[PDB]
Amino acid sequence: DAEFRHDSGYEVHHQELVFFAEDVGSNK
Repeated sequence: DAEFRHDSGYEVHHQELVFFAEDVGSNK
């Protein structure tokens, strides 16, 4: 996401945290 599903159209908190988890590794 650029900026429309982060701070301009929420992020659901179902997918954003997934890629974020994958960013960390698997959110530890």
